[PDB]
Amino acid sequence: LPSPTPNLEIKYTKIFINNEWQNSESGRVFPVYNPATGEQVCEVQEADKADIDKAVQAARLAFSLGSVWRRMDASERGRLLDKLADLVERDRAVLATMESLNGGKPFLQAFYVDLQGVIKTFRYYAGWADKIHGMTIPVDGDYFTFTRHEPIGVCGQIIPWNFPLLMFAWKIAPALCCGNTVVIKPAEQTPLSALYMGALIKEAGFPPGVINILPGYGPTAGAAIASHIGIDKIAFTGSTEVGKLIQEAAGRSNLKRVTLELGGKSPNIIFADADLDYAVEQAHQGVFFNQGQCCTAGSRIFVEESIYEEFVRRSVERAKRRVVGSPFDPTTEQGPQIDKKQYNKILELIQSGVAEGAKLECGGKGLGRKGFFIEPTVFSNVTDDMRIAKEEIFGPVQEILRFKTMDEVIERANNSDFGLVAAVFTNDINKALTVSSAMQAGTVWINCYNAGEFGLREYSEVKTVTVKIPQKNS
Amino acid sequence: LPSPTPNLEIKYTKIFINNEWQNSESGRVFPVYNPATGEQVCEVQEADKADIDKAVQAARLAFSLGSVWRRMDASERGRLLDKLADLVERDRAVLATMESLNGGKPFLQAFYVDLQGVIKTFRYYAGWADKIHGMTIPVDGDYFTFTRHEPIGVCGQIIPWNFPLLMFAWKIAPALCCGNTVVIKPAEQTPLSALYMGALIKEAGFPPGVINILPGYGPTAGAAIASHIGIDKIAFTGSTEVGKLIQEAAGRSNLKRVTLELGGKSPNIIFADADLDYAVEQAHQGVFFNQGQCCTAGSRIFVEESIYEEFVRRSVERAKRRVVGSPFDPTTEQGPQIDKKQYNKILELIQSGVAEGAKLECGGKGLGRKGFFIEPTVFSNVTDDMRIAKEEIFGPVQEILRFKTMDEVIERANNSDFGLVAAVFTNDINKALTVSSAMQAGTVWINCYGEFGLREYSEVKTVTVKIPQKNS
Amino acid sequence: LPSPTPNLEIKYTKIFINNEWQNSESGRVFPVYNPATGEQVCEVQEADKADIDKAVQAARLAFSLGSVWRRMDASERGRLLDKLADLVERDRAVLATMESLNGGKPFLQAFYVDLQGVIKTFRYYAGWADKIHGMTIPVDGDYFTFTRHEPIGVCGQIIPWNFPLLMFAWKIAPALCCGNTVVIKPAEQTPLSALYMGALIKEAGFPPGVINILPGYGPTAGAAIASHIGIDKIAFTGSTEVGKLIQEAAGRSNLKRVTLELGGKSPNIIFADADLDYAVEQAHQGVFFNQGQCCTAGSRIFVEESIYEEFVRRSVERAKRRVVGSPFDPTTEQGPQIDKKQYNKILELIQSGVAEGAKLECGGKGLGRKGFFIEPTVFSNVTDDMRIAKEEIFGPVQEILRFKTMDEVIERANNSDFGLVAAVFTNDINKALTVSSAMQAGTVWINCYGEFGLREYSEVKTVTVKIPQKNS
Amino acid sequence: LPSPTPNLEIKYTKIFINNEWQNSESGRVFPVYNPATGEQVCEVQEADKADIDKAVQAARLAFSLGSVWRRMDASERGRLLDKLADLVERDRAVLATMESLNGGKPFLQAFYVDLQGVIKTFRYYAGWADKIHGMTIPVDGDYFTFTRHEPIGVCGQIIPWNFPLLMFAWKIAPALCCGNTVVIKPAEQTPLSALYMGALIKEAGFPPGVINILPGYGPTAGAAIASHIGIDKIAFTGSTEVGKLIQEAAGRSNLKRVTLELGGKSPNIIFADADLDYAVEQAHQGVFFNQGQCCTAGSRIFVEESIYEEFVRRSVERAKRRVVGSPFDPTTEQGPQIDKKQYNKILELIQSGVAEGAKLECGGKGLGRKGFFIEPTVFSNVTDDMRIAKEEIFGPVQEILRFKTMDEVIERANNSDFGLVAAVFTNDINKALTVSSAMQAGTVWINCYNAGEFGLREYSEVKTVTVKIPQKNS
Repeated sequence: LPSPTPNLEIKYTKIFINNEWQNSESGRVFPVYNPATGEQVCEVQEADKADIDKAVQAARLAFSLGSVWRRMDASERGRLLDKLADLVERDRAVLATMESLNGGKPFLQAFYVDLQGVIKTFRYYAGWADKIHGMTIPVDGDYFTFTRHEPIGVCGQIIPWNFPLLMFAWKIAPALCCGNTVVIKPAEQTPLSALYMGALIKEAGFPPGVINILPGYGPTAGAAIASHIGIDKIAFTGSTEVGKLIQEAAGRSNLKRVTLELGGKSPNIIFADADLDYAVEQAHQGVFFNQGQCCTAGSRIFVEESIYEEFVRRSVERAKRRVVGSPFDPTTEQGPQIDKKQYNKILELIQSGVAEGAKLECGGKGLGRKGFFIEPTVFSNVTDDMRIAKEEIFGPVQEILRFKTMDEVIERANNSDFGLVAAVFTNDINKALTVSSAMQAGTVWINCYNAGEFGLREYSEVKTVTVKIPQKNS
Repeated sequence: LPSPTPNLEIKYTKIFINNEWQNSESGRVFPVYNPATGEQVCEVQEADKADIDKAVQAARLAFSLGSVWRRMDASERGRLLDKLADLVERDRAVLATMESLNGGKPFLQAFYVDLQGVIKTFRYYAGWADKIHGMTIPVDGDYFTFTRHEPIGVCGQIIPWNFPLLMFAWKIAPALCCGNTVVIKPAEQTPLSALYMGALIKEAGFPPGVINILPGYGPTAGAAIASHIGIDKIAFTGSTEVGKLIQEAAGRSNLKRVTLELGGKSPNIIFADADLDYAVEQAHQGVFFNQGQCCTAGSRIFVEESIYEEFVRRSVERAKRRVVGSPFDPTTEQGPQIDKKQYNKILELIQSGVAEGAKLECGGKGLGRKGFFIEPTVFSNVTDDMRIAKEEIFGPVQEILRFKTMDEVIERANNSDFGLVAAVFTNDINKALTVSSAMQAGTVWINCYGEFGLREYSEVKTVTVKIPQKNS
Repeated sequence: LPSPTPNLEIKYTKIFINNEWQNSESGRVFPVYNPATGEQVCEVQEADKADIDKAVQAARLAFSLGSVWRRMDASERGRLLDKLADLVERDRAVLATMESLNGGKPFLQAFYVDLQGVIKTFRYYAGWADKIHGMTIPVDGDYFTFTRHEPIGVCGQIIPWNFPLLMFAWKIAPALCCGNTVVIKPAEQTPLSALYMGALIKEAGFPPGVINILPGYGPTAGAAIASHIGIDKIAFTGSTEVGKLIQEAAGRSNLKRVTLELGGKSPNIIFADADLDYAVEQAHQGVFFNQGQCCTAGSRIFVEESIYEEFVRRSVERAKRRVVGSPFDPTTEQGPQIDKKQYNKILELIQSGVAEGAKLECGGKGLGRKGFFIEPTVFSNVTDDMRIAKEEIFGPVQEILRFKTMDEVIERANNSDFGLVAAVFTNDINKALTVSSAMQAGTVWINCYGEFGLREYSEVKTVTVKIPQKNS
Repeated sequence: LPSPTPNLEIKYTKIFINNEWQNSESGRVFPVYNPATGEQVCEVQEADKADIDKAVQAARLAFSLGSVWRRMDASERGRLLDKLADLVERDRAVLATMESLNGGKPFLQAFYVDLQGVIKTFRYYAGWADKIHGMTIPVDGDYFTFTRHEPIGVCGQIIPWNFPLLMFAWKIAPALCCGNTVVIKPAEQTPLSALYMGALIKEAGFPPGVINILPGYGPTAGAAIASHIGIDKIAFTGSTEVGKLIQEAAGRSNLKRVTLELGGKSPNIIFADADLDYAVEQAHQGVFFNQGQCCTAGSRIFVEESIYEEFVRRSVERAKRRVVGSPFDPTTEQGPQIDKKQYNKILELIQSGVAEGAKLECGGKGLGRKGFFIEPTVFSNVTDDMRIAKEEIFGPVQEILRFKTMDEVIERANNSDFGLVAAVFTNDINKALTVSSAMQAGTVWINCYNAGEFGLREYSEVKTVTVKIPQKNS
C-alpha cells in the first residue's frame, strides 16, 4: 500500500561532472514542466558544447591506465552496481514520485513496473561484471592465442523521454559492468530522475569522472556528444531522423562506434483459437501502456475474421472503463502526454484516420484543460495503405485490422523498415512457430506483451593476443 | 536406387593395433552369425587381456609428448576426420551391406539412415576440432587466469550391437576430435563394420596407435579395458547390469573417468488434439524402428481415452501390413532380431503380457524356422504394474496404455529409475511446454521421433599468471 | 584492527533438517575438540543413517515440481545467495572466531583469508543464478532443438576439516545457484562453523529443506549419504582411500553422479632467474599456510643448482623467525595441528626422513603438551624415491630438492598418480610457457600461489521440436 | 618444388551474377595491368550502378523465404564451403599464379602463404556453419526465452588490392557460413583472382545468386553498393578517407550495418633481452612482407638503446641482400608495387624523410624502367613528430627508432589514431605482459608477427523469442 511522497522537492538541478555539482558554462538555465497540469516544477542548468568538453575530460581521466576505475577488481565494479541498487531501493518512494511527476506516468506503475525494472537490471549487471570471459584458441602452428574483453572507453549515451529512469538504467548498467566511463544526456523534458541518480552514484562510491550526467537539449548538448573527437563510442536511443544525423555526425568526426535503438511498428497477431479474455487484455495493456508513447510497444493489431466482431466489443468496453487522470491518483490507469508538441502530433493523426476511412469507435478528442490528456481511442476497419498504418501513432490509440489467412498476416506484418517487434496469440504450436519464425522482428512475444548476455557485447571490445610457444601440444 | 553388394567378402577379420593387423595372442578365433538365416558369416580374431595390453601400449605411445598426434595442428585433426567421412561415403554401399548382413537391419534403412548418421557425425566433429575454446577469467587481484581444454589420454570404449557402426562413429568422432587415442571394443556379435573402419582409418592416414580396434567378448576383452591401469578414460554403452560392473571395476583400479549410457524406458505421450495419421505412424516408427532393439526407443505409448479406440485400431493395421523378411530384400521393413538369446528373451516377455491380462491384438509368436524373426506385436489395455511395463521389451512389441488427465501421465511417465527419453504429440502450446518441462528426461521430442558431447572427452587445465599491475 | 569475540559460546549444536533444529534419532552426542589446547569446546548431535533418511526426504520435498524453490525466479536464488553473504559479512568476527577455536587456524587468517573467500564466493555464485544459459542448435531437417540447464536434484556433499567454512561455501554456493537441494556432512572435528551457517540460512529466508546440515563421523553419516537410493549426486573432498569407497558405494547403490576432490602432490619449481626475495616468501607460504594441512598446496619444492645454496639459507631463517602459538594471539603465524591422529602421523614421517637421508635443517619435534603444535621443519637434499617425496606430508614440513636441467623437473614433477597442482617461478617466457604446458596438472600457478565449477551441479536437457518448414 | 603455370589463360573476365557470366550493362571494359612490367594482361567487364542493381536482385531472390539457400541445412552450407576449398586446392597452382601475375606478389609466397590462408579459411568456416548456437535464458516470471542467430540478408563487401584473394575468402567465408548472400566488389587493379573464384563457386554447386562478383571502380561500382537501398549490410576494408565516405553514405540511404577495417600504424617493440637473430629477422619480415603494402603490417620499430647500434647494422645487411625482382622467379623475396599511384606516393614519403633528418641507410630510389620496383629502404634515428612516423608508408620502407624506458614506448606507441596492432620481442614475462595489456591495440603479437568465433558475430543478427508458459519450474 505505498503512496507518493507529498511536497516533493527537486533538490538536484545542477550539472553532474567529476562527482561535482557544477553550473552551466554559458550560465543558461532551461525549464522543466509537469505534463499533468502544465505548471513549471523547477529549472535545470542547460549544458552545451563547453559543458560536454569538461565532461569528456573528466571521463577520459577516470579511464587512464593508472585509474581507480581501471585498477579496480572487476568484482568490485559489480559491487558498486549492487550498492547502487540498494539506494534505488531505499529511495524507491521518491524516485517513482519524480518519474510520476516529471514523466507523467501513474505513480503505482512507476513503483511496481519502472523502478522494479530499474532495480532488477542494476543487480543483474552487478552479477555480470566479473563474468565477462574471453577465450583461448588452438590456432595453427607453434602459437598460443587468447582474447580479453576490455572496456571501449568514453561512452556517449543519449536517451528519450519515454522511460527516463529505465532508459538511464538500461544504458548505465551495461557500460559500467564492462568498465567504461559514461557521458550521458537525458531528455530535455525529463532530466530530473536522471539527476537524482547522480546523488546515488556519488553516495554508492563511484570514482570521480566515471559517470557524467549532462541535462539539456538535443541539437545542442546531444549533437556535441555525437561530433566529439574525444569520445570513443555513442549509444543513441530515440527517433529515426534524429538517429540518422547521429551516425552521420559520427562518420565525419572520429568514426566512433554507433548503436541506435530507433522506433518502428510493432504488430500484434491474434488468432481465433486463442482465449479471448487474455488476448484482449494483454493487447489493451500493450498499446495504452505508459500513455501509449513507447518504442517497445505497438498500436497495430491484426485480428482473425471469425473473432473480429467480438474483439471490437471487448476493446471498446475497456476504453469506456479506463480511468484517465492525475498521475498521483491511485485509481488512474492512464496519465497525460509529455509535450504540447506531442499532444498535437497525436490528434493530427487521429483526425487523419477519421477523414481517411477508419471508424471512430471511442474517444478522439482531448480530455480537457491543463496537461495533455487524450481520451482512449479505438479505430476499426483499418487497412495497410492508411497514414495511421505506415506512421505509427505514439499515444493512446489502437488500430484493429482484419485478416484471413496465415500467409496474409506474415507479409502484412513484415512490411516495415528497420525495427520490428512481434506478438502472437495462439494455442496452436505449428501456427505459433511458423509466425514467430517468419517474423522479421528483433523480439517476438508469444501469448504475452511487456517491455541480456548480448547486451554487453556492444560495450566491450575484443583484444586478441598471441604468443610464440617453444613447441605446441594438444 | 541403391542396392547391396552381391557376393560380399569380409576382408578384415583381424585385430587392429598400431595400424597393423595382428592375430590374437592366444590364437583363438570366434564366429560371427548372420541373424537372418543363422548361418556363420566368417571367423574373427578374439582379443583378450594380453591383446588389450598391446593395444594400450600402442595408444599410450601415440599420445606421448613428442608424438605426431600431439604435435599435429587441431585443424589437421579435423582434416583427418573429414577424410574418414569421405572414405565411408565412397564405401557407403559395402558398409551398409555389412551392417545389414551382420546386424540384421534391412539394407535401405542402414544405407539411408545408419550410414547417413555415420558420415554426418564425422563431418560434424571434423568441424569442432579447432573450435574447442577455453576462456580468460578476470580473477581478483593482480592476476590473469586462462583455461586450456586438453585431451584426457587413452580412452577405452565399449559399444553394443544396437547400431554397430553408428555407435562406433558416435564414440570415435568426439574422442578423436579432442585429440585422444582410442582403444575400442565392438560387441562380440557385430564386429565386422567396426573392423572395416580399421582399413579406412589407416587409409585416411591417421597416425599409428590412435585408433585401436579390438573384437571380442565382454568379460575377456571389455573387462580388461575397465580394469586396465594404463587407460585414462572409459566410455561404456549397453545394459544397466553390465554398466554397474564397469564403474565398480574402474574405481578399484585407477579411478578413471566413467561415462555410462544405459537403457531405460521411453514414454510416448499422445493427446487427442494431435493429428492421428501422423501420430500413429511416428509412434509406430518410434517402437519398431531397427527391429525394436534400441536404447533410444520407447515401447510404452500412452493414449488419451478419447482417441484410444481409434489408435489401437490404427496401430494393428500398421502391424498387420508391416513387411517382415529378408534384410537384403528392398520391400522389407523389419529384419530379424540379433540373437537367439534376444529372440527368447522377447518371446518370454510377450507370454508374460498375455497371461497377465493385456490384450494380444496381433503377432505374439515367431515367424518361422531359421533366423530370429518375431512378427509385429501390439498389446492393448496395458497397466503400469505389469511385467511388460516395468522392464522395457527390446523388440518389435508395442504397448498402448490408457490415460485420463495430463497430471496423470506426467507422474506415470516420470516413474522410472534413471533412463528417460520423452515424446509428446500435441497441437496445444500450453500442453506441450508444460509436459516437456515437467518430464524428467535427457531428451524430449515434440511431435517427432552436439557441443555438450565433446565436454566429456577433454579436461580443463586452468593456469594463473602473476602480473605487475592489473588494468581492466 | 579486528579482535576475536571474547566469550564465544556455541549456540547451535543440533542437527539442521527442514529448517528445524532436531536431535539425533539414536540420541548420541559427539564431542568437539579445541586443537589449540586439547580441551572439549562443546557437544554436538551425532547423525546416523536414520538422520540421513529424514534429511533426504526433506530435501526431496523441497525439490518436487510444485515446490517454492522450483517456482522461484533464478534471479531470486541469486538474491538469497547475496543475502547470505551479507549475514556472513555481519557476523564475520563471530564465524572467524569459531573457525579459529574449532579449526585451529590463526584468527587473523580466518578473518582476512578464510572468511573473505567465503563471502566472495557467495557473491560470485549469487551473480550466476540467472545467467546459466543453454543453447539453440541448427540441426538438420525440419526441426528446432534447444538445451535446458536444469538442477540435478538432491546433492550429497562431504567435506574435510581443512577449510571447514570455505569448503562449506565452495560446495553449497554452486549447488544452490543451480537450484539443487543439499544434504551436506561437515567433518567430525570441525562441525561448528557449518552449523552456525544453518542459523544464517534460515535467517536469510531459504525455503525449508533446501539446505540440510548433518554433523557426525565418516563411516556412519558419510557412508549413509554415499549408499542412499534417494540421492541423485555425491560430491566428496578429502583423502584418496575414502574417495575410492565413495564411487564403489555409489555404483552399487543408484549410480549417482560422483565428483571426487582427492589429494596428490603439488610441486613448486624455482628457476635461477627468479627474484629471490619474492620466491622464498611465496614458496614458504605455499607449504606452511593453514598449518601445512591443505590439499590445495604442496610440500615438495625444486630449486635450481645455481640458487640451491642461497635458498636453503633463506628458507631456514623464515622458519627460525616464524612465531607459533595460540590462534587468538594476533602475533602468531602458525597454529596447532587438528588431531592426535594428525599430530602423530606427521612426526612419524618426519623421523622417517631423518633416518632415510634428508638433512634435518631445523624443527623435527613437537612444541609440547596441550594442543598439537609442531615447530617449523626444513629438509635438505631430498630425492624422488624417498617416502616423504612420494607420500605427501600434510603438515608444517617442506622439502628442498635439487634439479639440473629443464627436462629434469618436468619428468620428476609429472611422475604422480591422479591429482596435481604446479607452481613455477621464472622471468623467462619460453621457460614458463614450456613448463606450465607440459605439466600434467589441473591447475598451474606462475610466480604466485568459476564457470566450469557450476557445470557439475546442473544437467543438460535437449528439447527438439518438429517445425512446418525450416529456414536459416 | 611447385611451379607457376606457363602461358596462363585468363578465361574469366565477365561479370558474375546468378551463376551467369554477363557483359557490362554500359558495355565498357577496363584494363588490368601486370605490375611487374607495366604491360596490360587483359580486359575485364566494367560494372556500375546498373550492373549492381541486377546483382542485388539476384542476391535478394536467393535469400527469399522459399529459396534453396534458405531451405538448405546449416551443415550443407558447410559442405559447399568445404568443396570450394577442395577446388581451390586443386587449382592452387593457377590461383597462386593469377595472384602473382596480377598482384605482383612472389609466386612461392602466394602459393605457400596466401593460398594456404584461402583454403584454411573456407575449411574453417565450413566447420562453423552448423555450430552457430543461440541461448536459453532463465528470465523472470512464467516465461521461456530463447534466441536464434539468423542471417542478416544481402551483404555488400568491398575489398582492396592488398591480398586480393585472401580478402575475398575473408569476406565470403564468414558471410556464407551464416547463410547470407553476397555482392562483392574486388579492387579495380586486381579482380582476376576473385573472378576465377566465380567459376569454382558455380562448380561447387552454390545456389544461383548466393555469390555475385562485380569487378570495377570505387566511385562507380563500390559507391553504388554503399548507397543501394536493398543491401542490408556492408563490410569495407581499405583507406580511412574512403571508409569515412562509406559509413556516411550508408547512413543517408537505409541505415545498413557498417563494418570498417581501416589501416593504421603498427609499432614493433624490441627489448634488449630478446634474441637478436630472431628479432631482426621477424621484424624485417614484418615490414617487408608482401611488398610492405598491408594494413596488417607495421612500419615503425622501436629498438632499445642498448642494442640499437647492432639492430641497424643487422637490418642494413638484411635489406642489402634482399633479392628483388620478377615474381615468377623462385629466388626473389620482393615483388613490385601495385600502382604508379602507389609507387609515386612511397617515393614522395622517402625524400620527405630524407629532407627531415632521418638517416637513409640503404635504398631510397626505384629499381628500373618497367614495373614499380622500389629497392629495400631503412631509415635510422627517426622521431615521433616526423612525417614518416605519423602517416604509415605502404611500401618497402622500414623505420628504426630508439627508446629509453618501458613507460616511454607504451605512451609513444599508443599515440595513434584508431587502428593499432602491436608486436613485442622480449624474454621477460613481466615486460611482455605489462606491454601487451597496456597497448591500445586490437591484436598483439608476442615474439612473432605471422600472416575466429568473433568473426561471424558481425554476419548474423540475434532474434529473441519469449514464450508465456503455464507454470515455471527450475
